[PDB]
Amino acid sequence: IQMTQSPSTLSASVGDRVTITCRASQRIGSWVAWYQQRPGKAPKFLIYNPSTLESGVPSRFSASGSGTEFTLTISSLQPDDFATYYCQQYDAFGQGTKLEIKRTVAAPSVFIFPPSDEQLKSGTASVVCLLNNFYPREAKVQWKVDNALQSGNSQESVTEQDSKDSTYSLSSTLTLSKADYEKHKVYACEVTHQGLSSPVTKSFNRGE
Amino acid sequence: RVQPTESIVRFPNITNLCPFHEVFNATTFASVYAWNRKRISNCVADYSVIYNFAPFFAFKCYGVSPTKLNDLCFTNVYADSFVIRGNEVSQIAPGQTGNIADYNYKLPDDFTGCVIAWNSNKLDSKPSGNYNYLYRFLRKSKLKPFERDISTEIYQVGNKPCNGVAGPNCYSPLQSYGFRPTYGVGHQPYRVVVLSF
Amino acid sequence: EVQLVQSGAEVKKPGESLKISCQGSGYSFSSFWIGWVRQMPGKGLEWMGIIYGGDSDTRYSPSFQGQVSISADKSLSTAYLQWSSLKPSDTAMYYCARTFGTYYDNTEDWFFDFWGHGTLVTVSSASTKGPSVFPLAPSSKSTSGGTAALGCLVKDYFPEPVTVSWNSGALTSGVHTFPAVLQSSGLYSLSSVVTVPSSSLGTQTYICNVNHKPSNTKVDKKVEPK
Ligand SMILES: *[C@@H]1O[C@H](CO)[C@@H](O)[C@H](O)[C@H]1NC(C)=O
Repeated sequence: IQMTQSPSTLSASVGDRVTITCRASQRIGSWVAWYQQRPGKAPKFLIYNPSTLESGVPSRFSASGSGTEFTLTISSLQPDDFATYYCQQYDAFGQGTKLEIKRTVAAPSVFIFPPSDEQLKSGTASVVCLLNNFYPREAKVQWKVDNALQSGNSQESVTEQDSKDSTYSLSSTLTLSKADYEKHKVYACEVTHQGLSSPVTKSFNRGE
Repeated sequence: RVQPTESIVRFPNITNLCPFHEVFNATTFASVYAWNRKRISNCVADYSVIYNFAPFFAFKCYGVSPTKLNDLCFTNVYADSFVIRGNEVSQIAPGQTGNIADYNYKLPDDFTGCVIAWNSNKLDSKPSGNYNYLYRFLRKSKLKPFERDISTEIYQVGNKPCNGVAGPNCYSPLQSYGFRPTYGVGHQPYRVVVLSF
Repeated sequence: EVQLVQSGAEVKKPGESLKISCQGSGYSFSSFWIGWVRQMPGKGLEWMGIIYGGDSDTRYSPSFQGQVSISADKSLSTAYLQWSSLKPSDTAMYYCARTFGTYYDNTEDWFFDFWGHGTLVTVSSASTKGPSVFPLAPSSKSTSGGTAALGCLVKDYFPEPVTVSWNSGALTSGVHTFPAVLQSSGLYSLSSVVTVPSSSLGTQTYICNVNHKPSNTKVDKKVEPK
């Protein structure tokens, strides 16, 4: 049994209705289990059967299900409802559907930093490229060393979406040695974003 | 006065083992109003097959020792299987009064044999309730020993006539247990096998 | 209230053995199943196996049979997950949870209604190493949008975590402490940046504070402009 969640990432605002879908490979029973996982927290069980939660307090979450297709619907979203959702029956967990808040597309303020002299005294070199306050998380960073594209030595770190202005930040680290830093001159950061029509490049040369 | 010099044992020369294993690990046990009776005959009764099962809530034998059952021969062996609650296990005994003894499963006063009951919450509970197990709680008279009543006729409790429709004073005699894992051990499902010799 | 309490975080060498407890309270332990769920970092939930609390009836996943052993002690009302030989692919968050479903029907009600808080198991051939902190200085060409950016780079430490503050907790606006990445040396790296006004560089001193608790290292680096 394999369980596949049909949106991988959905965008919504505070106070809407969100429908997410989980489909099984073979035919299973009437309902599936739904879980909500905030980042850094344990998963919290939401619903299996809607007749079980028929207390005096009405339920925010609703669920429907055929033998293959299953559906979790959130009628109103709080800011605590933007998390990763999982479907499960017995031993098959679906891959998670992540809800992000939706806002206007913001351009990233690109910065580049030179590697420090103390790391060059240690023996390595780290050139980092900062991307601040961009709303769609798809952003591509290419490291060009002396106008030649490098790969396999760059690591990216993306923060979570902010609680105040609901944007993202990325940090790309290019790791070289001391001799590989002193061999070449031009270092550039090519950033592809949806909010920028042209690729904005902030660059520095060795020394200066 | 003259002492015996030898001891001889003459049993019949059969090697078939009795199917106590098929009684004790059946996937579905019966309800107590419609309990299952299996006749055990023409086999070798090894009672150590019972001992490699679960730690029993009750292994109470009446008229016989439990450690001497491998030394005896029996005429008619019956195995009666059903599912009850945990606070009705003592009601499967001679000389008892209640709902299981009076209306579902009655043991005689001159009963010989064993009553073996073990907890089966893992097999016969659902979190919303297991409604496949029923008991009779309304009947005009008490049961005779080993009398099965599987009737579903609509019972009248008032002076009005009743015409098969459960209305004002008309009730079905079969009530469900509704077994849950959140219950206590007196309301959890227990599987009972009664061996009658 | 039904509560599940797990053991603490574990840092192990590869080849060692580990046993993890899950203690249940507020419910009858012998009437319910306890299951184990792993989560690799950045990944989803994976079902490992369940045990029944009454007679230790254990079912494993086919991707976890023989790799782990699941036991239970009903007198202490607890369950255990145990490795024989630890591998570096066992670095995960492990959750114990309570479940109950139909025995001969896998498609009926096998849901985890109550969850433990999780234990974090990291396996690496690496020792408790303090971090090196490098300043990430602004420039005259960094005046973009009327504001500047400066930060600190926290490199080559083991294990997690590192707490980074700015100006002893004063500047808590525009700070972005990035999530840590694992390098190809068994050591972690992090960046902690702030966005400052460009005219407030000379008037205000910007010192970042880096604390790494398993090596007891508290290092303070002032970020001068360049
Ligand atoms: C087994 O018992 C039968 C009588 O029931 C007898 O005829 C037969 O010879 C016996 N066989 C052996 C091997 O003793």
